[PDB]
This record gives sequence, structure tokens and C-alpha cells, in this order.
Amino acid sequence: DFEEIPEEY
Amino acid sequence: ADCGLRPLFEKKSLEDKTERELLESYI
Amino acid sequence: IVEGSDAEIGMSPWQVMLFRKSPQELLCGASLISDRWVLTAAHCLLYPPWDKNFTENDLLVRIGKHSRTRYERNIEKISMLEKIYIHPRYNWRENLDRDIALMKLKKPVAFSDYIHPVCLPDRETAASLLQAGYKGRVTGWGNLKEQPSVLQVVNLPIVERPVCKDSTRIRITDNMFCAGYKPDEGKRGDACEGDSGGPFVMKSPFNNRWYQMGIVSWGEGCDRDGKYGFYTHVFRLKKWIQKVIDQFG
Ligand SMILES: N[C@H](CC1CCCCC1)C(=O)N1CCC[C@H]1C(=O)NCc1cccc(Cl)c1
Ligand code: NA
Ligand code: NA
Repeated sequence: DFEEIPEEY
Repeated sequence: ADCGLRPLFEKKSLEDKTERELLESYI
Repeated sequence: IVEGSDAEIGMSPWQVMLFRKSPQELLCGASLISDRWVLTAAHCLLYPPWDKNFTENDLLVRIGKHSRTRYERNIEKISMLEKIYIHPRYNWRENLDRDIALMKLKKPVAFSDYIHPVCLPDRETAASLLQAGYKGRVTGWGNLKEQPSVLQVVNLPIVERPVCKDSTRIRITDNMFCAGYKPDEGKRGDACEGDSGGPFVMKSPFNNRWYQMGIVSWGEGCDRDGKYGFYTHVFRLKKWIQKVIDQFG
């Protein structure tokens, strides 16, 4: 349900 | 140094909607 | 948070979300106490009855957030953990005594309008503020009853220790306090699942700064009449916090 975070991190 | 002073509230002398509930309880 | 309200933007700029890397999800609340240290509940990290034992690489810290699920580009910041420190006498076996952990960030976080550390109490602030009837504020993205779009906030009164003790079969220690309304009080509200590790803060009327007096720790159910939420007593574990930072800072 979470928007994906940038690949980095 | 600056801990606990919020940029969008204390630093601008603006109060949030319910902090006065807290102050009023400090009796 | 049960029976709370949506936070205002920037209302709790010390709020941190503990975020699991796979699968991507909210683990816990936490708080920022300097540009490289985050405070949370030990049980967020280590809780063998539930097979919970995280290491640095399992998690991220998201700071500056408002929305629970959205990636808040240009506002939130996402940080990696260098090291976790859990209280050496944390009692996960019986009553979650000394329910406290520190997390050291790999790099310092930049402060901003939405990102700013909370103060930790000295002994005289603790003595003055930690009194039955005095209200604090708890914040989190946890369950709305036994999920929110944005950060929730609720103000709750500290409860007298005999009442706290009589509300439960758990052995309560000096390293905890309880907060919440009585059934006869009208008002209600509580922390809940997901809010663990988040801060209970109070605004000092002496110097008008916010202090973190508690960490969201445990409750039998959420917002039950006659029951109270239990919070780690930050001032009582201050020595340990100072020790960790002063040694590993
Ligand atoms: N229902 C349990 C009761 C605890 C009581 C101490 C001994 C371990 C079991 C509990 O609260 N737990 C078990 C593991 C973590 C914690 C929790 O859910 N805390 C979140 C929470 C929920 C409601 C109110 C608060 Cl203050 C905190
Ligand atoms: Na003053
Ligand atoms: Na209750």
C-alpha cells in the first residue's frame, strides 16, 4: 500500500 | 541548541490548534 | 492513534517513521533527537515472542513525513542506519521494562521546516511536567482503532500511578508512566498498533520548548474504557541515553 521509494535508499 | 522549537510554529510565534489544551492542564 | 486528529503541517517535525525494506511497510514510530540520532521503543526492533529481531540493514528511517503511504518528494528525507543500540536491561520477557532503543544514522539529516529535533528533559523539567492530570501529545501513523492517510495527533492526560497499577495485571515499573482519559472523563483517545516507538511530548511553559517525556510502549487493546496506554519514562533512562551518545557519538 506504500508508494515505492527511490531505488537509492 | 534549538531543540523543540518548531520552524512553522514557535520560530514564527504561531500556535498550533490544540497546544493550549496542554498549557491549560499545567496547573 | 485512536480518536485523534490529522496533524497540522510541521506540527511534529521530530516525528520519524521506521520503515521496513522488504516488504515495504510501516514498522514503528520514532523521534529525532539530533541530526544523527533517533529514539524509539526497543520492542520495535527486538521482540522474540513475535519473532522480531531487526538489524540495521532491514530498515530505513523516514523523516519529515506527513502522509503515511506517499513518497513525499522534496519534503521527507530517507536515512540508513549505521547502528542500533538497545537498552541492556530491556525486559521483553515480562513487562517491556526499559522499552527504549537509539538508532545512529549513517549521515546527518538536514533540518528544514518539516525536520527538526525534539528536546530531552532534564531532571527539573521532568519533575515539573510529569504530574497526574498534566497533558502530553502522542503522534503516529498507527491503527485508527483496535489506517490513516496522514499523521495523527492526540492529547492525553498523565494518570496517577495507583490508577495505572490498578488498571492492569502487568507489573508496572518506575520506568513507565500511563496516560489517557478515565471513563468518567468524557474525552477518549489512545495510541495503537503501529504507533509504538513514537513520542509523547509536552510543551514546557517555562521555556516554551517541546520535550519528549515518553515513548509509546504498550497497551492492552486500544482506547478501551478503564485501560491506559503505557509509555517509557525517558528521563529515568537518560543516563543510558547519555552514555550511548557520549561514547558512540
Ligand atoms: N498488548 C501488548 C501488552 C504487552 C504488555 C507488556 C508485556 C508484553 C505484552 C502490547 O501492548 N504490546 C506487545 C508488543 C508491543 C506492544 C504494543 O502493541 N504496543 C503498541 C501500543 C498499543 C496501544 C497503546 C500503546 Cl501506549 C502502545
Ligand atoms: Na519563562
Ligand atoms: Na482507556
